This record gives sequence, C-alpha cells and structure tokens, in this order.
Amino acid sequence: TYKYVNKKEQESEVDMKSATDNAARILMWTELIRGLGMTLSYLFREPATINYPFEKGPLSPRFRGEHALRRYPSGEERCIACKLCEAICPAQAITIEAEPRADGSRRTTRYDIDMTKCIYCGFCQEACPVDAIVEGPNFEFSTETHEELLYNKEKLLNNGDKWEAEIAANIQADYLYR
Amino acid sequence: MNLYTVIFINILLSLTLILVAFWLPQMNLYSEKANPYECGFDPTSSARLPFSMKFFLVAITFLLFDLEIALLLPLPWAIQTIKTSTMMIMAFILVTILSLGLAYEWTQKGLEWTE
Amino acid sequence: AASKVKQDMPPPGGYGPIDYKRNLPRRGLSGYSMFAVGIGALIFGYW
Amino acid sequence: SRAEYVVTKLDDLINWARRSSLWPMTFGLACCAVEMMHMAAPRYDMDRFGVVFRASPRQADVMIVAGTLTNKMAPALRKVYDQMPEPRYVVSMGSCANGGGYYHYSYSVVRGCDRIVPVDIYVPGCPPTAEALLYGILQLQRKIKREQKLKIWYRR
Amino acid sequence: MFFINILTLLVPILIAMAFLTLVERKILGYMQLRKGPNIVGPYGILQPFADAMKLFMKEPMRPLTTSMSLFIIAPTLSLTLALSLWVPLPMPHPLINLNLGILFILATSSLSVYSILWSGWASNSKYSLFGALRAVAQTISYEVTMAIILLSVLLMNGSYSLQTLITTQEHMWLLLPAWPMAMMWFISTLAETNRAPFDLTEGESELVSGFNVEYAAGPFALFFMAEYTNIILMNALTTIIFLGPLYYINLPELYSTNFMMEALLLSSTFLWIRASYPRFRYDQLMHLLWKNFLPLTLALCMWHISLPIFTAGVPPYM
Ligand SMILES: CCCCCCCCCCCCCCCCCC(=O)OC[C@H](COP(=O)(O)OCCN)OC(=O)CCCCCCCCCCCCCCCCC
Ligand SMILES: CS(=O)(=O)C1CCN(c2cccc(Cn3cc(-c4nc(-c5ccc(OC(F)(F)F)cc5)no4)ccc3=O)c2)CC1
Ligand code: SF4
Ligand code: SF4
Ligand code: SF4
Repeated sequence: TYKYVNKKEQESEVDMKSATDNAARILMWTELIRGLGMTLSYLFREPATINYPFEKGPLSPRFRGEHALRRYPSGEERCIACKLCEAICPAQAITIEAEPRADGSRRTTRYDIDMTKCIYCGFCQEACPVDAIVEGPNFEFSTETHEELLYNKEKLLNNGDKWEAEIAANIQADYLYR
Repeated sequence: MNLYTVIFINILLSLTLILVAFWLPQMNLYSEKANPYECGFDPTSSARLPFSMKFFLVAITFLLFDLEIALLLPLPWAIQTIKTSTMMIMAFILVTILSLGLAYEWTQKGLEWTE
Repeated sequence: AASKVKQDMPPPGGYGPIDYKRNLPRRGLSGYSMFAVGIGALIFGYW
Repeated sequence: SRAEYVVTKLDDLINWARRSSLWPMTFGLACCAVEMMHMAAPRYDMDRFGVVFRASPRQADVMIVAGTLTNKMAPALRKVYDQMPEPRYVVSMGSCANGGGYYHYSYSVVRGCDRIVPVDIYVPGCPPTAEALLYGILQLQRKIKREQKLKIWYRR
Repeated sequence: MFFINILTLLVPILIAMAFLTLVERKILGYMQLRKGPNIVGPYGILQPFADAMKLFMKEPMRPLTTSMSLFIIAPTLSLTLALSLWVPLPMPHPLINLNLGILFILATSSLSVYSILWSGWASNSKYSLFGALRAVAQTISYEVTMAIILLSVLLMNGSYSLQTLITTQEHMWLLLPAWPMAMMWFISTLAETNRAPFDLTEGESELVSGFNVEYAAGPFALFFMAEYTNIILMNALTTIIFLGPLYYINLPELYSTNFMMEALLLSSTFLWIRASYPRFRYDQLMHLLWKNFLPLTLALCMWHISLPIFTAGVPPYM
C-alpha cells in the first residue's frame, strides 16, 4: 500500500474565518512560537548527560573490547597454537609461532596482535576451541605511542591475569548463547 | 572632550589586546601555514577576481531609499510647526511616492535576483 | 527441577499497542481574538 | 618568591587554559565520525569539558583523525594540520588512522596517519566507543598538564 | 572621576559578554538535553576566561595573500564600536548625553559592517569574500526598515534623544502602541548582529567561517566579543525604547535593575531563537525585509505621522 505526504491538499474552499486564521498565522508567527515552546519544554527536562569518568555508560557481557589470553584455573595456558584465530582474523592482525614446550606440550612462543589492525570483530574468540583468546570489556586503553598498541604474548597474558575476575563472569553469563 | 576620551580609551584597549596577541605567543611561520584556506586543497585562482553581484539593482535602489529616509528624519521637528496641514500632506506624498516606486520595481522584477 | 527451552520470546497476549501516527495537536486562539487584542492594545496605547 | 616557583605556577595556568579549552575541528572521514558525534551528544556532552567543534583550522587546536586516510586525502590532511596554529595537537581515532586497520594492505591507504602528521594520542577501536574517545581527550588534557615549557625556557 | 566611570561602564560589559557566552552555551545545552560547561569551574564560570586566555596565547596568522593593514584594523574597529555604542545609553543616566543619540547609534552600527567587509576582503580567501558580500546584502536589507521603524516610534517621543524615552514611557510602555514596529525592530536587530536565523555572515554550513576563516586567536576573539557585546546593546535598546523601566528620580537603581532584567530576558530570547530555528537564505532575508516589513513600515510611519495630529498628541521639543 501507499500514502501521500503532501498531496492531502484538496480543492480550495475559503471563508472569512479561514482567511483570518491564516492571516494571524502569517502575522503573529504562530508556528514558530510552537518551536520556541518545544525548546522551552526541553530546558525544564532532565539532561541525559552522565558524569564521566565517575558514572559510566552501560554495557553488556558480549562487549568485545581489549584482547586477553586466559588460563585454566591451574595456571596453565589455554592456547594450543591451533591458529584458527589468525587463519580467520580478517585484518591479518594476529601472528603466531609455536614450538614444543620443554614439557612436550603444544604451546606458543609468539602471539602478537596489531591492535591498529584489529577491527574488534570477535571472530577469534568464537573460533578458539579452548576459550583462550577473548575480547575483554576494557576500552580505556589509549596510548601516547603507536608501539604500545602492538601487543605480544606477555601483554595479553598480563591482561588476562588482570581481568579474569570480569572476563570469566561475562563468559559464564554469555556462554549459553553460543 | 569626554566623548573623545572614551573613544580613544577604546582604541587603546583594542590596540593593547592586539599588541599582546601578536607579541606574547610563540610563533613558527612557514609557507604551507600562511597560505590561503580553500578546504584542504590549493586555490585554483585568486579571490581578487570579479565576483558577480545579482542584487546590484536592489543596492542602487537602497541608495535612493536611504536618501528618502534622510528626508523623512526631520519629522520630529516638522511636527512642531504651525503649518501642520502642509507637513501632513508632504509626508504623505513622500511616503506614497516611495511606495509607488517600490511597487513598480517589485512588479517589473527588480527585487528579484539575476540568475 | 527441570529445564524447558528458554528464549527471549514475547509475552502471552502480545505487547501493548504502539502509537506511530502523527499527533501534532491543535491549539491557539481564534484569530479574531488575536487581532482584537492587538487592536485594543494599540488603541489604549494611543489614548 | 622564587622565579622557578612562579614559572611553574604560570605554566600550570597556561596549560589549564589550553586544556580546559580544546576546540577540535570538524574533520571526520569515515565511520568513526559517528562516534565523534555521539561523543558530542547529550550522554557525553563535549562542551561540558570545554570542547567545541570549530570548522576553520585557523581557529582549532586539535584534530581528531576520525576514519580512514586515503592517499588521495593525505595532502589535504597535512595541509589542514599545517594551517592549524601552534599549539596544535592531534588525536588518531580508530584502527584505520593508527595503522590502516582493516584496509592496511590496500593500494589506496596510508598505513597510519602518523606517517603524514605527528600524533599525540592513539585511540584504538573499530569504532572506538565514544566513552573511549572521551578517555583519550582527557588523556590529552593530562599530557598538556605535563608540558612544562616555561620551566624549560628558564633552564635554558 | 570620569575615567573611573569609564571603567565602571567598560569592564562590567566585557565580563557580561563572557558570561553571556557562558549562558548561551548552557541554555543551548539544556535545550539540547545536555548540561554545558560544568567542569572548568563551579557550574562553568571559568570557561570564558579559559577560552580568552588560550586564544591570546596562540600563534596568530599573518598569511601571504592578505592586506595586513585592514586585516588588523577591522577587529580593532569592531571592538571599539561595540564598546562605544554603550556610552550614550541611559541606565537611567548616560555617560555622554547626546541629543542625537539615536543617530549616533545608527551611524556607529552601520559603520561596524566595514570591519566585516575589510576583514573579508583583506583575508583574500573566497569564503571570506562570500561572508563579506553576504554582510553587504544583509545591511542593504535591514538598514532601510531600521531607521523608519525608529522614526515612527520617535514621532511620539519628540526627539532623537535616548533620555526623553524615559519620560515618554513614564506611565506606559511603547510596546502597546508600537508592538508591530517592536516585532520588526526585534528581527532587524537580530539581523544587524549577524545572529541566527541570520547567521549568514559566518554560516558554518555554507561558508566554513565566512570573514573569520583566516582570522586566528586574538583578532577572532575581538570579533567574537564584539558580536556578543552588540547583542546586549541591542537588547538594551529594545528595552529602553519599547519596554520602560520604572523611573522615579529618587530611585535610579530600580531603573537599572529592571533594565537589566529585561535585557537578560531579551538576550536569553536571542539564544532561544538560535536554538529553535534553521537558517535563512540570504536572498530570502532581502525578500522579507523588502516585501513584508518595508510596505508595512511605510504604512505605520504614515499612521504615526497622522496619529499625533488627529489626536492632538504631538510630543514636545524639550
Ligand atoms: C487601527 C490599527 C492602526 C495601526 C496599524 C497596525 C495594525 C496592526 C497590524 C499588525 C500586523 C502584524 C505585525 C507585523 C509583523 C509581522 C510581519 C509579517 O507578517 O511578516 C511575515 C513574513 C512572511 O511570512 P511567510 O509565511 O513566509 O509569508 C510570505 C508571504 N506569502 O515572515 C516574517 O516576517 C516572520 C519571520 C521571521 C522569522 C525570524 C525569527 C522570528 C523569531 C520570533 C520571536 C518572537 C518574539 C517577539 C519578541 C518581541 C519583543 C520586542
Ligand atoms: C552545538 S552548540 O549549539 O552547543 C554550539 C553553540 C555555540 N557555542 C559557543 C557559544 C559561545 C562561545 C563558544 C566558545 N567560543 C569562544 C570564543 C571566544 N571567547 C572569547 C572571550 C573573550 C573575552 C572574554 O572576557 C574576558 F576574557 F574577561 F575578557 C570572554 C570570552 N574570545 O573568543 C570564540 C569562539 C567560540 O566557539 C561556543 C557552543 C557550541
Ligand atoms: S576481534 Fe577480529 S580483527 Fe580483532 S584480533 Fe580477533 S579476529 Fe582479528
Ligand atoms: S584459536 Fe585459541 S588455541 Fe588456537 S591458536 Fe588462537 S588463541 Fe591459540
Ligand atoms: S576504524 Fe573501523 S569504525 Fe573507524 S573508520 Fe575504520 S572501519 Fe570505520
């Protein structure tokens, strides 16, 4: 179906009352007074402004911000160098080099992420079959230097050791929806 | 004398502000900074070329209307006169002729801009 | 206890009815009123 | 009444001014400009901090590179920056501006705005949450808090 | 003593310009569902000083294409005139009693346009020239109706002096007999200041900044403060002419108080209007002032020429 927005106008019938009403509208600026009234109403409303950085904007567990490599509760690393994360990373931001750890386990030596290439898409944490790489909630990690934004294994491991209390709970919340 | 005083005080205030604006801050001048601004790219020409005017007739008319205003301004005094009928008639004739000229311009499409 | 399928499904009976049409209301005086007020003000001021 | 103490306080004042009044420039290239807007919106009121978008570079103090920087646009960006008057700061917003981002290996993208202009602060994200861009603005405020220019002049 | 009076008339006007920028920002914010400056100081009473200090600490620009003489003169003149228009104002007693005070106002205002013209021409940039030509059009549009409105009002005052309006309104505002003229004068003062909806001289959406686009911190601050001072000036003019504060010779302080209240109301209305409306096209401004305001203005000029005669209400010459 369809409707008209500016064809409503029908044949012209005009009286003295209609003419006088249009004249008052044209001479006393009726329609503009109404915009003035709207802006006035907004002045006496509560502003939606939050007091950052004290009170902050809402978020959800699914928020995908800063990356971190997690561990099993034993302290062992979850990554096994399967390389799905870098195989799908559509920005080619991940870089991995694996090697048999002295104990024989399959682990990484290099795990680098150019956070100037990451598009923060989440494909790596939905590809990881061991829930090792995640995209944490932290977004307040700006820097004064480009180099600081080229994370390696130690940086991501430290982030994981810093946010686990939050990452784990957000996972526990969201992992049934996946 | 007091008007001179006040106006010169204002001149001096403005000039002091400009002096301390041009000599206080640290500068670093180079051509790419001192060059004209045309939205990120280089001008294709100079801004000193004929910029056509489409309301030239309206400006010309504004001159004559300013003069008619100059002739209307002495009314506050012309109303203190004994010959009141003459002042009334002359003011009415003046304003009416002004309005008639404006109406002729309007109709002949002078107040509309060349396109 | 047990576990049925749980899903963000609408509530029984559906959600309330939503307003989507224009409601720019109608207000103001009658026009004659405005002009009468203005003319009376002019006349009182002149007097 | 040590001149060094007086100079430190004067520099505090200078930086307070240049900091509590940061007028950026209406320079938005790609998606990240939307989060710039949203940071201008009620929830995050910029003017609340003294921030005001002026459209002329000759009046601005900082420029937020809010999106991807192509090779056809880099000359204009460098020109605008050059036309901004010192003191002038720069903020790279997003991953396109920092290192090309999702278009890093393209033939028509500069792999970082830091190649064309010098950058004070890098805001990561695709796009950065307006809250994050505000965090970056305040990080810049603090960096300005730590300029110590007149102390250097007095030590020279 | 006169220099102290100069100070007591000048420094408060500049402080009021600053806090007017403040009130502008905060009012527009609350209308836009936001706060406005509250960080820099208690509720933001230091943002104007921050802005001004920061500007007068910045590198100004001496471009290569500019006529530096006019480029530097124009802001000087703008600020000078913005501050000089405040001297003949009775609040209720003026610093300079002029018989032709209205004409002083008119001429100084019509002169403040040459700051914009010469700035935009000197800058030697296309957007600057566009802002200058738009100012030309705006003046050509409003200046015709300004003087005729003002004459039609004064034909019941009896003189061009600003201090006889006080005795004229001693019993009743001049808004009742002249509210049409008051409306037209309000919009024309709205245009005289290049203020929304008539912010065409610096229209950011068409001309990045207009005549300011090449100007930098200090001179730009001069331009800006001149604008925000002329705002208050024209509000004071409206509220001395059409609105009448209470004049009791033993109580001029009440006169100043009510004058200030009304001026604040009119200025807040200017800000309200900036927040509430889009921007004109600078041909439509001409069409308005020359097709709806000028005919009616002439008709009302004739009406107020006749009214003192068929009413025997001709005013006195002192
Ligand atoms: C016996 C009596 C003898 C005395 C004789 C007098 C009798 C009374 C006559 C009353 C006449 C009414 C008053 C005249 C003023 C209004 C003039 C006018 O109507 O202009 C209308 C003009 C055109 O509007 P438009 O819809 O485009 O129509 C175009 C034509 N086809 O559009 C406009 O001009 C208005 C648009 C301007 C928009 C700018 C923003 C306006 C802001 C509104 C603020 C309102 C607050 C007023 C505060 C006043 C306090 C001083
Ligand atoms: C989206 S919006 O609707 O929100 C939009 C509405 C408009 N808006 C707005 C309104 C008013 C001012 C500003 C900040 N601003 C300030 C200046 C400027 N100010 C002074 C100055 C000098 C002396 C002063 O007094 C003393 F210092 F004591 F002498 C005080 C001040 N010089 O330059 C110049 C340009 C500028 O943008 C911004 C916010 C945004
Ligand atoms: S979120 Fe996407 S772009 Fe970022 S590292 Fe993971 S897979 Fe790569
Ligand atoms: S997908 Fe997970 S386990 Fe596989 S290489 Fe990447 S981080 Fe390691
Ligand atoms: S970083 Fe992401 S959001 Fe920002 S401009 Fe590039 S693609 Fe768009």
